Amino acid sequence: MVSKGEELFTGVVPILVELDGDVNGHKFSVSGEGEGDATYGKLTLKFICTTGKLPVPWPTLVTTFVTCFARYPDHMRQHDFFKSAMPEGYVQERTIFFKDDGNYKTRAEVKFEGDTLVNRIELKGIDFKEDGNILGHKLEYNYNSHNVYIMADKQKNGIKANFKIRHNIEDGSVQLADHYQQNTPIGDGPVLLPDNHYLSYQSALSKDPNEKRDHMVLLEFVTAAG
Repeated sequence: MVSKGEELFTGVVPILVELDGDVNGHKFSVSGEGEGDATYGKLTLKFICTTGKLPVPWPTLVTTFVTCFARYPDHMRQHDFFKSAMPEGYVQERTIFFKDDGNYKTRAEVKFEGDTLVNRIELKGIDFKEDGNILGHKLEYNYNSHNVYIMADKQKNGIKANFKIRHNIEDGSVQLADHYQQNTPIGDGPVLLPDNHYLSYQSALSKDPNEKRDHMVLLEFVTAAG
């Protein structure tokens, strides 16, 4: 049998992303739009900084900017927490520790508003170096592929993960961003709590040649594996 959650993702779904951020008192907002195709694990999104210049590097926001679009193959269908929480949705919380620099704390509500999948995010960053790799914009506009290990958090009726992103610094070095994550349902209904597994990510960053606002184009694929 196919569940309500699963059924919401059988075709291409429009996505809206909204982020309000404050990093060391530098306030900013980002909107994003695009589409998700969970059958392929495919996200196509374009983000605009609506407040002017983004005060942090675009790559540092990629993980923050809808795991319900992951491709869970049929044999893993009983392990897809993210879709099982829909349409009421889930809250994704992270702390992202930038090594030798500050940290982001993020809280995102991921839920349907009609036929649109919304990712609504608040991001708070503190303890950054005003001349470091983040506030000083010293990170390259590129991205690595990663596997992220997902575990059930049965007590919390959700999932957790921790993983490392390694941003490339312009001098050839690496800026580590250590991610700690917890997701919990918004509603009171049943969800699927998964066996341990991983999600395989690839992300490609580009620019729209006709866009004069500060922006990022993201093509990302997310696939579950045992």
